Amino acid sequence: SPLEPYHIYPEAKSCPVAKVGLWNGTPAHVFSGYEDVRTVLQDRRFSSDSRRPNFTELTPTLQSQAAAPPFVRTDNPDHRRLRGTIAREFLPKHIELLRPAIREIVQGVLDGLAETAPPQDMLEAFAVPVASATVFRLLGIPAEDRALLTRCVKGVVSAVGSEDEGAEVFRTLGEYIGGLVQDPSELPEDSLIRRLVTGPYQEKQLTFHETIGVILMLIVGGYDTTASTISLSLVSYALQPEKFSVVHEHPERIPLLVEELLRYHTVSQLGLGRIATEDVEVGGVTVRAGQMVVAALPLANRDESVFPNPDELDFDRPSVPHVGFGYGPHQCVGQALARVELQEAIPAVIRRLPGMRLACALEDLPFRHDMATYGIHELPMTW
Ligand code: HEM
Ligand SMILES: CN1C(=O)[C@](O)(Cc2ccccc2)N(C)C(=O)[C@@H]1Cc1c[nH]c2cccc([N+](=O)[O-])c12
Repeated sequence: SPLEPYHIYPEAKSCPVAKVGLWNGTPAHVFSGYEDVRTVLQDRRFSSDSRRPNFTELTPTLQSQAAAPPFVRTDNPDHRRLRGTIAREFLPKHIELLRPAIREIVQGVLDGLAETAPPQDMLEAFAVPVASATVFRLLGIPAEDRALLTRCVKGVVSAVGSEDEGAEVFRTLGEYIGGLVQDPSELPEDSLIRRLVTGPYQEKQLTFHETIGVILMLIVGGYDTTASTISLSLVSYALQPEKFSVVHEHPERIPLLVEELLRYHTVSQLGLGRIATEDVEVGGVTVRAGQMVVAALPLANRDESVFPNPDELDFDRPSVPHVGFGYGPHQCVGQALARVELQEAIPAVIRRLPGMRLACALEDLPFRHDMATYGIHELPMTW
């Protein structure tokens, strides 16, 4: 069943706190309860510092960066400092100002397809163009460089690439970003990368390589999950288009509809790894100092004690906040941007192409079982 997340940590079907083996055999406790997952993610005893002995990334590719990771794998003081360099960019009030530009990106992509015959791969023809243009323009990345970055991101997010293969993709990506930090003069004045490089970095608030790290995370984080969420949401539309009547009849409920999609399609499918810094009791288990845990976001998001009939996509749910963007100090810095993109893209394409249906059988879609984040590798649609 590809629209349910239960195949990832099958041990969790039996225990809300399940002992499992990670990619390299390292033991971990997987927490699948909503309240437990929030507890873990907000507790200072569960570290994100990949420099700690035994810290295990959930893929080998990411393991390659554990000795010098970007800020997602730090605790304070570095975490606060490094996130602080770009935090202001991502405040909802600032991101809201980009809504008109985002709406025009969406419109332009749809206009581009207006005379194109189906079937179309809506990942490559819609979701990726929207999401990648949105972030790459925010960042200031030259149009000519975007294909390379796209290839690098795929490598970074692979759950099948080896640790050595991962090290190589990160080198390529890091060398590219480094060139921009050294010489940002061709980048637009109104760009996040130029502001970072001529602001905090010029003011010596973080190093050259830390600057690379911050930019790297925004490229890796900045469109792939958004594009995948758009795509999965279009699978949901194709299967049950009547549920999306909200888009037409009650447009004020679109933000809520987007939240339910983020709950249902928790694309951070492996959950979030943490390491205990001391012995900690949570959810009736004692996690020992130096041992790994996983906060299983997709499962927390289908905890029936919080979300009744959790396997149903239901846009009339009582509103409870999901944990699709994580929780606590690392909670997705990009979440406001993702939300604006989803709110603008999904309704627009449904309005333009309300007859959208899968062009192939659901079982023939290539789901992203081989990536750190879920979605589909291609989404053939007809109308
Ligand atoms: C639907 C879209 C997205 C999902 C589901 C998503 C999910 C996540 C999650 C679960 C985390 C927390 C990781 C942890 O605690 O270890 C995170 C962190 C992050 N997200 Fe996102 N994200 C999305 C969109 C974006 C976008 C659009 C950007 C940037 C433009 C971005 C940038 C980041 C960054 C930099 C972090 C690191 C934050 C930190 O460690 O303090 N994300 N995201
Ligand atoms: C790949 N990825 C993910 O897609 C993500 O699902 C979402 C995300 C993306 C970017 C930033 C934050 C969150 N989550 C939850 C992740 O933890 C890792 C990030 C990561 C983890 N360890 C890393 C080491 C080096 C570089 C990166 N990187 O982001 O470039 C990482």
